[PDB]
Amino acid sequence: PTVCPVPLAHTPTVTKWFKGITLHLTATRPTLLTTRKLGLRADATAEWITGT
Amino acid sequence: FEHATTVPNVPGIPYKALVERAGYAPLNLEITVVSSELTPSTNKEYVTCRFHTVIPSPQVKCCGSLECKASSKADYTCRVFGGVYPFMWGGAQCFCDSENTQLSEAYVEFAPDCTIDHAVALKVHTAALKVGLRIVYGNTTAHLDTFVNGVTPGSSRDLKVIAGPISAAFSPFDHKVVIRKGLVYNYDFPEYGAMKPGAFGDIQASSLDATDIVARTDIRLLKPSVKNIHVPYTQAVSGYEMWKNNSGRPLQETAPFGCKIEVEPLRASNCAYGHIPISIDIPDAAFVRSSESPTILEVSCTVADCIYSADFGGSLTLQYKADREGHCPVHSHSTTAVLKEATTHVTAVGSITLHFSTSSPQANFIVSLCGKKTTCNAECKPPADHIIGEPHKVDQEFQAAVSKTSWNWLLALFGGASSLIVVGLIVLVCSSMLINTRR
Amino acid sequence: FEHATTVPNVPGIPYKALVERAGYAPLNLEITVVSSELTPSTNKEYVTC
Repeated sequence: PTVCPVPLAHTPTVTKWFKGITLHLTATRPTLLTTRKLGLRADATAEWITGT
Repeated sequence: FEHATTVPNVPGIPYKALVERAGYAPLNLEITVVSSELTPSTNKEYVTCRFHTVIPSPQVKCCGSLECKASSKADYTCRVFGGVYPFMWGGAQCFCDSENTQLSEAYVEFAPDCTIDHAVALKVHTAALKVGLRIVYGNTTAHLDTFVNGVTPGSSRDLKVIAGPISAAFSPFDHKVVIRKGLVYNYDFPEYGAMKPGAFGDIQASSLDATDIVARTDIRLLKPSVKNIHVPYTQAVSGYEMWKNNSGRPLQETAPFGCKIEVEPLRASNCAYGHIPISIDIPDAAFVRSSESPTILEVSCTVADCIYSADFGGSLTLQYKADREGHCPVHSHSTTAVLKEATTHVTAVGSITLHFSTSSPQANFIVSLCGKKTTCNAECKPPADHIIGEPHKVDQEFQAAVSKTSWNWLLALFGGASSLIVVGLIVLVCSSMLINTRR
Repeated sequence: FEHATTVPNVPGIPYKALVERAGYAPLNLEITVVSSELTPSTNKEYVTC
């Protein structure tokens, strides 16, 4: 084992609205986005995103 | 003195309470769940990884016969074939064109790189929740680690506390768990001994170095066809790789209640759910009797602009007239409002400005200063923002969650019908009595 | 903290407002249109003399 360097994606742009958010995302290569609720139901969603 | 309360199991959010001993002055008690650790008890059923299909060099009984022995290797497979007449490099290996049997032997072992690339299978049992807790009373702060079960007490050198049980037990881990390079998955792995080829746990062992490896990889040996020497075999793909491709996201990204999964040992830290009943024996030494503490004479409340949100978006002022300079503890006696400051310097006469956060549309709550209670009445507007990076510090109830305008309208509308039915009943009664009297 | 106002388009006359965040003291906002230019989309058709 050792330490490997990995890139950091462009910071998302978050737009708020009543009980919700909109993340504008830019990633030239496939970047993983994983969201989950902190309640009884996780409602976990995972997606590899490319482009903008 | 012993005090019982119910703290909300949410890390980082303070919970404030007031203990009101009859003889002594009221005292503050603030409580913060610094960290939690929901850890289960686990046993290692087996470990699995890529299998190295090792094929011993074939032997030929050059002009005789062979019989397959019964070894105890993992997925051992041995077969005997008839005359082959094999070639190595010199055009011949035997002298009998027929009755030149060959023995094809093959089995599996652990790959050389499984010491890092392997998955451990575990079963979980009832999980005990442990809490690191910071509690302050008056002047004294205390850190203590305790078990939330209702029997095991935590202690800090003068202060005894007992916590739990949790209101609703919960465990993010299913019965069967798989650990892979620290990643946690809830996979129903096959039981030990029940190998199936082409799926997870096709090769199993008690440990990496264990020699009693058992596997079922569907390896089969075929007749050698080409003239040159070799042992052909077809085998199902490694089920470890199949699970790796279709593993899915780990439990670190799917556990509910915002619980942070961790390994070595398996645990779930900072897991917010339920309420912890806590009974605490706060010492009487810290208590200060009312005869020495400043008991204020008359206090009044004037509320400024307020807003119901997670952040401290409410402000108010207490205009107080007291008799001595001291350190009164200020508190709120409502479940839908929480203050920022705990102990405030009180003068003979003056005013103190304080902050608070509420969940109700209105601030209709009682504030206490050195025991004296005053009802603050306000009207909080909806929050201007939409999202915060902070948690809501107060639960939203049903009673104190609707404005007095809506409450007044609803009560008027319902009382209209109630008044109507009662006036109808008395009208019927009076008509009957009038009929009876004038009959 | 986003505050929305309807400032009269009058140069030289300040417009004053008070922003009142709930948990914070009010703040004064003076908004003064120092200059304002309206330019149309122009294209030369020809010249003459």
